[PDB]
Amino acid sequence: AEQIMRDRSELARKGIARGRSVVVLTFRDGVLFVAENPSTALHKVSELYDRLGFAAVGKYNEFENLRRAGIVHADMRGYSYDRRDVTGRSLANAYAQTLGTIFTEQPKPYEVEICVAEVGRVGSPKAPQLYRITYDGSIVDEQHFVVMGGTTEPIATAMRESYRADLDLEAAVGIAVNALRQGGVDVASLEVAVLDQSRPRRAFRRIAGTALEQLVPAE
Amino acid sequence: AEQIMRDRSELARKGIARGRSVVVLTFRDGVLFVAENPSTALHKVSELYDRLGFAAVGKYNEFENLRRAGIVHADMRGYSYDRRDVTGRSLANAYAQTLGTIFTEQPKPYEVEICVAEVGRVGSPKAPQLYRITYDGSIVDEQHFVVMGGTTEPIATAMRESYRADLDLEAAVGIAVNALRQGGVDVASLEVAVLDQSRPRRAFRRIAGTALEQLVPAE
Amino acid sequence: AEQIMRDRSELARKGIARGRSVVVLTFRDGVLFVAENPSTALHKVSELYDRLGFAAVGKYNEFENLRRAGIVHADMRGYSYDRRDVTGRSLANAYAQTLGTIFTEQPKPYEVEICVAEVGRVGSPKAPQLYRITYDGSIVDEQHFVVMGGTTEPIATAMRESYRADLDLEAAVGIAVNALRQGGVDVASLEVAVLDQSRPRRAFRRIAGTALEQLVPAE
Amino acid sequence: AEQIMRDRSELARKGIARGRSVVVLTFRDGVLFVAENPSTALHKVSELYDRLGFAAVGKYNEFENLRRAGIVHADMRGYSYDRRDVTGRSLANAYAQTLGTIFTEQPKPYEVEICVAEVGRVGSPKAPQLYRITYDGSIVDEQHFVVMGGTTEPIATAMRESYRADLDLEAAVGIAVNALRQGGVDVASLEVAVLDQSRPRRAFRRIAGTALEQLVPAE
Amino acid sequence: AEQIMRDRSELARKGIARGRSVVVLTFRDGVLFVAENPSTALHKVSELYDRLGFAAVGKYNEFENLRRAGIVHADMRGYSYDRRDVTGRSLANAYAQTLGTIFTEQPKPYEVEICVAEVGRVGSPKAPQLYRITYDGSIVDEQHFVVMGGTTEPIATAMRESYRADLDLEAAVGIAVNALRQGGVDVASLEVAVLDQSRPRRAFRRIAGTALEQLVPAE
Amino acid sequence: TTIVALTYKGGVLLAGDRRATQGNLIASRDVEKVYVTDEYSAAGIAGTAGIAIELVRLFAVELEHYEKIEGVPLTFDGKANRLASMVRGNLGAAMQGLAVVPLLVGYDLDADDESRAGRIVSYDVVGGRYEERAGYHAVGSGSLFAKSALKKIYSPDSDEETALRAAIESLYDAADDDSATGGPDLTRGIYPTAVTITQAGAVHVSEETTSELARRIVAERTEQ
Amino acid sequence: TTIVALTYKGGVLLAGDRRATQGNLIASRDVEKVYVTDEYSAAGIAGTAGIAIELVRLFAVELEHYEKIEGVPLTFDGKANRLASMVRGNLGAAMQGLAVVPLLVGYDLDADDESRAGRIVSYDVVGGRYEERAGYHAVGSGSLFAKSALKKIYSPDSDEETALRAAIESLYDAADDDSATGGPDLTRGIYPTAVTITQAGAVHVSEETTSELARRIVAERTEQ
Amino acid sequence: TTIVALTYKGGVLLAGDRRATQGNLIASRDVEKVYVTDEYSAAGIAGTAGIAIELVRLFAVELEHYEKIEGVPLTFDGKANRLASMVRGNLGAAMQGLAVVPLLVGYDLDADDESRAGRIVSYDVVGGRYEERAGYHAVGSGSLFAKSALKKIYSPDSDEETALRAAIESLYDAADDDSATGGPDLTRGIYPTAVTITQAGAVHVSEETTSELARRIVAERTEQ
Amino acid sequence: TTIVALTYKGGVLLAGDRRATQGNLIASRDVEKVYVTDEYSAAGIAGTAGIAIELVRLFAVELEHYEKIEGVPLTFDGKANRLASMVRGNLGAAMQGLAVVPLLVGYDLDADDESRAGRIVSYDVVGGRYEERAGYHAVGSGSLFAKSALKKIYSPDSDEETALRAAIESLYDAADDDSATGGPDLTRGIYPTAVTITQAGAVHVSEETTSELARRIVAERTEQ
Repeated sequence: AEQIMRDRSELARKGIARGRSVVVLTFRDGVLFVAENPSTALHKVSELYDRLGFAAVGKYNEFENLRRAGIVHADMRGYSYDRRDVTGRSLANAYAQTLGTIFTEQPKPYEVEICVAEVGRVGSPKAPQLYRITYDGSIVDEQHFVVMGGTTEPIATAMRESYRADLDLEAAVGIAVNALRQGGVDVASLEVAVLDQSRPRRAFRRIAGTALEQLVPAE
Repeated sequence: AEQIMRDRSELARKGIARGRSVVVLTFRDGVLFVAENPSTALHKVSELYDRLGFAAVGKYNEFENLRRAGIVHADMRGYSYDRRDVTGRSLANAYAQTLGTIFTEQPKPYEVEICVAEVGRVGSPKAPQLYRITYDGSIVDEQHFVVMGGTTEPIATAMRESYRADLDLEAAVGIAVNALRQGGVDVASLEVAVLDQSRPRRAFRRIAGTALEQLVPAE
Repeated sequence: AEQIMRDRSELARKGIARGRSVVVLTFRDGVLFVAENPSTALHKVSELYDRLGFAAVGKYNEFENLRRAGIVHADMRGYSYDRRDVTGRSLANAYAQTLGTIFTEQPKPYEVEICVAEVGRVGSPKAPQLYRITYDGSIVDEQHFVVMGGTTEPIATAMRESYRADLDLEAAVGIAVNALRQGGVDVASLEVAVLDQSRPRRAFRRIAGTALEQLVPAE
Repeated sequence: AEQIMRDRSELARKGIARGRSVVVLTFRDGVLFVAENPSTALHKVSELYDRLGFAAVGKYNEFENLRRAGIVHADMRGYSYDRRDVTGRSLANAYAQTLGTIFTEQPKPYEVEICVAEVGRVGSPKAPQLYRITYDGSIVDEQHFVVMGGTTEPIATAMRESYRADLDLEAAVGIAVNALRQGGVDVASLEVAVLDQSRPRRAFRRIAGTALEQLVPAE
Repeated sequence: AEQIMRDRSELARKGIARGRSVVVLTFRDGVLFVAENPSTALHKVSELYDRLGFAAVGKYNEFENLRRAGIVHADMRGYSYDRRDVTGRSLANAYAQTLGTIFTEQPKPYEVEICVAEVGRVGSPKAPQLYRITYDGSIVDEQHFVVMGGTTEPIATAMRESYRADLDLEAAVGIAVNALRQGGVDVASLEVAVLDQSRPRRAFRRIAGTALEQLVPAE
Repeated sequence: TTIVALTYKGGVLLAGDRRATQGNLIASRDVEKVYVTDEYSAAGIAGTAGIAIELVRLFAVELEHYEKIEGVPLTFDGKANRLASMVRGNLGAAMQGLAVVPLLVGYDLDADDESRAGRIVSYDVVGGRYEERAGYHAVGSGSLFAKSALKKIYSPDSDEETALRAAIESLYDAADDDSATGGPDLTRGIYPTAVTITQAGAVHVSEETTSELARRIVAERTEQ
Repeated sequence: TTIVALTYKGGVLLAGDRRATQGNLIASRDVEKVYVTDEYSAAGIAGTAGIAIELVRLFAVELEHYEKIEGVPLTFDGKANRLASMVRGNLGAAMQGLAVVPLLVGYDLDADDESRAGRIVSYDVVGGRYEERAGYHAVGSGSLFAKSALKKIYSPDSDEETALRAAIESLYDAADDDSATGGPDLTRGIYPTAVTITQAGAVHVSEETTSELARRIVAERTEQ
Repeated sequence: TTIVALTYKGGVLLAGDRRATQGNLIASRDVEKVYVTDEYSAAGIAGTAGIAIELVRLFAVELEHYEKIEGVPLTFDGKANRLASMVRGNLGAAMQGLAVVPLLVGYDLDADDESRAGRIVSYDVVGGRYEERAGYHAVGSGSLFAKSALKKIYSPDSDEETALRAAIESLYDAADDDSATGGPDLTRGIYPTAVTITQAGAVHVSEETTSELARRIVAERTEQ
Repeated sequence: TTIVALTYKGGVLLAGDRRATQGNLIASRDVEKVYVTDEYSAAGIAGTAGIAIELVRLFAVELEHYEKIEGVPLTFDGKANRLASMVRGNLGAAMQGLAVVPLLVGYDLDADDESRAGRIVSYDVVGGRYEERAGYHAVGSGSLFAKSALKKIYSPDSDEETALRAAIESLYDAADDDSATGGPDLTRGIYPTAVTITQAGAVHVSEETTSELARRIVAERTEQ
């Protein structure tokens, strides 16, 4: 009985530790997403709503599924009420509820870990917020950074030490890229995007090659 | 057969003893909620209805689920009849029924413990009431205080000794904060709120930092 | 196969023997309910219909559930026909049917034991009737008294010896209170009520503190 | 596979052998029912229809259930056609079908044994008929007598020897009462009734105390 | 997997071999049914349709069920089209389909064996046909005789040797009765009927005592 | 159609005519409109015979089914509530022209005054039920006339013989003014039917008693 | 259409005409309207032939199905109740113009008086069933005339030969006043059909007997 | 019909007439239109008696069921909201002519001013509920007249005796101008019924008090 | 009915009359048509009182339920969209004559210009919602007159006292030309009700202030 959940938990943990990593952090302009991903067709980072961003690690088909559900959920709430009533906390709670049910009722738990990032409105002085939801429905709020996928401990501590508030875009990218190197590679072959608070409505924006070139520090 | 429920019970008990604690008590103004919670985004204490309060320990996604159900249940009964027909006993019985069914039919019991607090109407001289519902559908009524989460025994006895009727707000907070220290930390980093009977309709109110500052005694 | 029901039966029996006791008996005015219960908010004795009373032992959430079903069942039959067509035998048979099905189909049997008491109509010279339904759907009719919960044998024999017809209210209470002491405490901290046949319609009535004071004999 | 039904069969057989007995026989006036039953509130014998009688042994809640179904079935057929189209054989076949299905599909077989008795119409010279249906759907027709419940062998042989056609009511009762004594008590504390063919429509009739007094022979 | 069907098959085979036997054969007038059955209320042989007959062995409640289904099936087809479109082969195939599904999906296979007999139309010179369907959905067509129930081998060989075409009614009965004696009793206490082709529409006819008397040879 | 119900010392009774018409045409001369519904109750029905006769038949079955299942018969009020439920279940048909309305009588075993245990309950097309307590009541096309006759010839707490006579007379007056009711047919020997219910139960009045009562009223009227 | 039912010493009979019309136009000259429904019963039908003929056919099947399943045939009353159920199940169609009404007869094996075991049951469009017991009855457009003729020429407890003659005569009178019934066609040799039921069962009257009876009535009438 | 509700010092009361009409014809002389719905509340109903009486009966059951399940009775407002729900659930029938409208009164245990705990709530056909607070109110065909009479003879905070008299008088004025209401019948001794609710609960006014009050109003009017 | 909404410096307000009519007959003199729906919003309703009052009640519950579940109140626009959804859900009833139309006002906490955070939103019977932004608006049978009065006496960005006066005056003009609205009743001391919403929230205007404002308008008009 208690052993069932024991095993289910291990299957998920191992599957996630077997995959690559992702780093999400708070800086001067809003939120930065730095994920290890060799592909440019299949993503691990995505826009959720006006001021919400999504990032995940684990089994693709499973978090891609949760990514879509999130977009559906956000678009719908915005329509039933007002776009501004769509909150990051609301989506985070929904993912927690969903993953929790899957971990208990489904044939196999989802080998996934998810992060929801929210930035304030154009004017608002509100500091960005991050939420992390795990395969068993656990959820925590982080106000500085989140690390998930593969062997996190080394990458986490690195970040824990190289993190500073109000970081420059170039600095923030460096902080993440170097922390990613403390794991185990790590060239301009990764997925990057930001939740730019300066933007009027849709804050999500991806950072392409040429622009990424001048941000990723050499080793 | 009898072993199944044996194991199911242990899974829940351990999961709860593994989490933090919460103290709910009766005092001069009504009811006080003191819960150990580092987060200010995710809560463990909440308003239920006009004169009802909610507090829980255990797995978040699961009691957050029961919290919402409770609000739905209360709002609905108030609408079908009158707001004043919504009672704390009624909700407690509903939680008992629900948790009992989950403990018997669901794949995994809910690793949760819940407390429902009710204060009398503005004028009424009626003494506040507390109910505690456990993961297996057990329910007990307490008229002084309730302790749940983590290792309770030491915190309970502490309360059992430092409890007095008609306590001042500052005193009541101290009683709880010190009792919480008998477990195992415990700074102005916890969730606090009250069910203020003096209020006209909605008696639930949270106590923020600055105000909490001048209530939590030093060690 | 035969072992399944063997275990299921033990789980229920033990759970009931682990709880407190209740004594139901026939006397001069109708029926008396004396149940060991420290709480005044959560009951184990209740009115069913005009001339019907309910008492149970075991797991609360489970018999409270059966208590409500009984009220629903009685009110409905009275409405479809006439109040006077609602009989104690009819409800007893329903409980037997229900508990029997739960014991065979549900994931866990109900750790409950139930007693239905019926008193005659205002004029009628008919002697009160008692029914007892157990967790496996067994049902027996008793015309003098019923004992259930905890270790019954000692309490039963005590009653078996101290029982007499046409007992006075004060006498009947003594008979029960003393028989309850033969188990294992037992102060004016228990649930008491009666099915007063002298009453026009609703015969059920609870006996509060002050009135109970002058009925419960000292040790 | 074949062992499953093996065990299921034993559970039922033992449960029935553990209970009391019943004797049903054919005599001068029609059919006589003599069942061991200390209660006068809960029956094991009952009217089915105009010329049909019912008797069962085993678990009460289960055969009481089959008793009601039988009444429903009989009343319905009589209404859809004519009362005279309701036959004993038709009900017997229905019970066989039902018990057979329960023994194969239900979680637990019914610990029951049933007897359906039919007497001819007022004028008709047709000899009464008896049917016996067991827990596994077996069914046999008996034209003299049927014995079921507890240890039958000794009671059967006794009957087998003391049975004679065209028996007087008083004689028939004796035959049954004495045969019941060959088991293992057996005073005027048992359930008795007859299917009196002389009656116009409803042939079923119970035999109360005073009348039973002068029929049950002393030992 | 392959062992499941192995056991299921044995349960059925043994149950059938444990019962009595039946012999169905082709003769001068059409088809003859000779079944070992002490009862005159419960049958094992029955009319199906105008020119179709039914005979079975095994568990009564189960083949009686299949007997009714067959009648329903035949009557319905005759109505949807024409009575003459109802064929023995059609019913046989249906029984095969049905028994096959039960043997694979039901909790317990049907301990049954069935025979469908068809005789030609009044004028037609067509020779009668017999079909045998077993518990696992197997089906074979026999043009001379069929033996089922109990220990068949000895009865079969007996028939195999004493069978001759164009047998007289009295001869055919003897052939069957003697063959039945080669098993293991066998007096004028058995169920007999025929499918008389000379008849206009309904060819099925039972042979009562007096008439059977002068057909069953002595030993 | 006309069905009348009368209360008397012993208990209650029901009597009804035998005619059935399809417009102006006479369709039946021997319709049975009064049925014993159980040991202590009976019911008469007016309206679409198709539905009415089988409805009262189902009612009887339902009452006996209750008793066999519970081991105890229903209260009189309980029997009335059940009939109401059945009438209510026919509202649909009634709104399409197939309406039926029963008149229920019974000897209330749970009645205090044993000389007044006789009861009369009338119904609505919507299922409503009403205690009469006026001594008598009637239903059907001729009910208006029967009630006005009874208002003059009825005697409270009379004996059975007297009540039976007043009943057949009220039915006679009904057939006298309503062609849809139809009086005694001395030509074929067909007369209204009746049922009496008392401490001893519900009994069918013999056709010899109905015949006698009919001949009498006819003679009293023929005598100018 | 006209279908008549007559009771006599031995048992009962049914006889019906052969015409079918679509408005004023004649659509059929050989319709079979009387069917043996089982060993001891028969039924005639009036109304939408489409529905009627297959309905009586299903009825027959249902009766035989009951017997094969239960091993015992239904009571006559049981057979009548079943027909009622089928008529009731056609109420929908009837309300749209596709109505059908049967007439049921049978030799009641469970009857006391074996000389009066013959029974006649008529039906409603709503499913009602009614015992006739007047000796005869009729259904269809010409039933009015047939019944009025029978009221004069019918003899209770007569023999089969007499009953058969009165039946064909009543049908003759029906075709004489109702163009929708149609009498004997001596031109094509087509006559009403009939079924007689007695202790021995239900039998189809030979067309030689019907022919003979028709020729006779025609001759009696032709003789002014 | 006319049902009136009056507020007074102690508590509140309800009084209603006894008539039932089917068009112009009088169908009943003893209808009970006021029912005690629980310890501290009562309700009167106007409209299709079939539905109304059983609806108020179900209401009573529902209130007691709530108390037995929750161990606490409902708030007065809660009771009113429940009645509204039941009225709302009858909108369908109301749109087909089977409308019913109740008038609810009660002694509010949760009321501040214990001398003004008496309350009156009127309803809509759509389920709306309305606080009256004018001292009185009425429903039914005669309500118009009863209210206009009360507007002149009603005294706020009067005693029970005074309130009861004004109530029967307003009902008298109603029967005087509305043939569908019907006043005191000194001939059969049948008078309006009433219920009073106070700190002590809801009580049925004795028919001796109603009789007395009726005789009085009649006398005051007879005296020109 | 007439409900008016006005914008002013501090925030917004709502005021409504107290009358209810059933045709020409006056059915109520104290109807409450303006409700505080939450801390910073209020709504007035015109149409079938049965449905309207409970609808605005449900709206209030829904807004508070959202806040307790999400821990954050809805945007003003979000509150408006929800009301629209409820109006849309009543289209069915509206098409049968039971229509209701609300008028929503609120102090937009997310508004830039804090002196112009007051908003007015009107609705359709189909659920449409519309930003008013003209300073005022009205709904109900008398709205036409109230708006034309306001078009002359309304002053943008006035203070609360001024806005409240213009509101009661427009309602006065409405009752002056629309018998279905009903003005101040100095006889019973019953006046229009109002709610004001500002940075501090939604407050119920005291009946002493409404009384005062009413007396004033009456005096200004009485003074020819």
